Amino acid sequence: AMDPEFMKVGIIGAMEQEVALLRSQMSNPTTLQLGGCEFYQGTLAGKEVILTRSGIGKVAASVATSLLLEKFAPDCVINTGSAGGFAQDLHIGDVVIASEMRFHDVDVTAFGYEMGQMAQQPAAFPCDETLIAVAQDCKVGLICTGDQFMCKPDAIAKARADFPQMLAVEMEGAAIGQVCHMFKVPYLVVRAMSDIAGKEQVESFDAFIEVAGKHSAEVIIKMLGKL
Amino acid sequence: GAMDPEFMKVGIIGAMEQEVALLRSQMSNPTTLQLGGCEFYQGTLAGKEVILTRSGIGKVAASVATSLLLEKFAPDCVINTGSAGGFAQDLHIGDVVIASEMRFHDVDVTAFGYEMGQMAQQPAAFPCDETLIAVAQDCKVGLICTGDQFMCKPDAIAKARADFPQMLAVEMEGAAIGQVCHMFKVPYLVVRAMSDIAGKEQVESFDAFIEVAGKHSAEVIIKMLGKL
Ligand SMILES: Nc1ncnc2[nH]cnc12
Ligand SMILES: Nc1ncnc2[nH]cnc12
Repeated sequence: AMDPEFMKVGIIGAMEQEVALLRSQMSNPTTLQLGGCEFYQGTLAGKEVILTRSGIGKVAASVATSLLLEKFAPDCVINTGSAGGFAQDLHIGDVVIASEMRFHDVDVTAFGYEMGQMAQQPAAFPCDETLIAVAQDCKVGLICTGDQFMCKPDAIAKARADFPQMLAVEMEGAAIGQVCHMFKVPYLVVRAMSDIAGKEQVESFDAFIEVAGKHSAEVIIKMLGKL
Repeated sequence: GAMDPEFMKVGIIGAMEQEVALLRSQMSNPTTLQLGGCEFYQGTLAGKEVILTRSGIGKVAASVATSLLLEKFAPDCVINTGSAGGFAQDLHIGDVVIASEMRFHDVDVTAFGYEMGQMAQQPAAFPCDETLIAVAQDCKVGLICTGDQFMCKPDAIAKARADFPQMLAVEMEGAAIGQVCHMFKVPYLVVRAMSDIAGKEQVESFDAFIEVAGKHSAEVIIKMLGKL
């Protein structure tokens, strides 16, 4: 047709809680174990998908995404899961759609790069604008990524001062974005909040990870019907 | 030695041109593969079958490069070469450090009871292969830490020193390479040479001595290849 179509869809979640619902909706998925990650291929809500369980953190997400792209060559990558909320009117359970991802813990500013900009990379990784529109159809703005669980006052304050427009944080989104940039593949990050900055985040996370992961995944399921 | 395991196909990774140029020039008619924003050079080097890898800078690029290296070329080990910043007392520009183990200095999930530097679902440290370490020694030994920051401000250096009193040097890819090798279960080693020293005009130092650092590290690797 002449429609913006993504025929093979990659989906990636860090933890079992972020991928279990998706996997359970798949028609007789095939499972591959590779590089410490898991890949499940099959059909889901009508679409051809590769669902990936990456593990937590930038390194794990990067090997997951790079294996996904090299071995399966999807047409786009959608990352789903939970995040920590920073924007004022954000609550537990709220969804944020990323317009772009940045790293909040990257600092090579001694060499002229922007805060959060890794050498040889762009400062930010914009999400595909079609994927954003589809997600909206089913808050939009900046999410930042770092290899730390944000819950101490000073760390939260530094991150707010560095990125005043940051809406939420997590531990994989910008890595996935970077790898997709390195491979030139469209992507999107969708997160639901499992905790809010300054508000008992450890206990919150443990209590809300399951339902936040489901909530995010349900947006993705809705998306798959319109793609 | 006779009792040591063998490594028939050797993977070598450097972040920057300055860290792989010399090694590449000593390869015999290398094939080149461009993929995922990385480059792979396949051929013979100092008598060994090798895949030399130019990864790009930082944890994410190193991770991509190492994933692809391993899944596409399946080498029997991985050796990381390049520059680092010195922390230990008696390090000077150009000095070589062999990693006995890698840790991340910027990873912090301690709120969940993990050690400082330990990523969730990962060990706290990634020990380098017992055979490779000894081969490098035959050609300081200790902890090198990795983070996605160029380390040169006083507060940053002091904190890293506080979290890791045993850290000899810092750089930006080694423990990522180690984690990926751990995930694939493949032997690895990190060798680095100092391009700058903590607190001493590090931006200028790095700019001036990245090439000599890349060189000294690469020379060790060439010698290692001679003994594998
Ligand atoms: N507070 C937080 N920091 C980092 N990653 C998170 N994922 C969910 N909540 C998070
Ligand atoms: N000071 C430094 N910090 C991080 N990586 C480095 N590589 C070389 N020097 C470095």
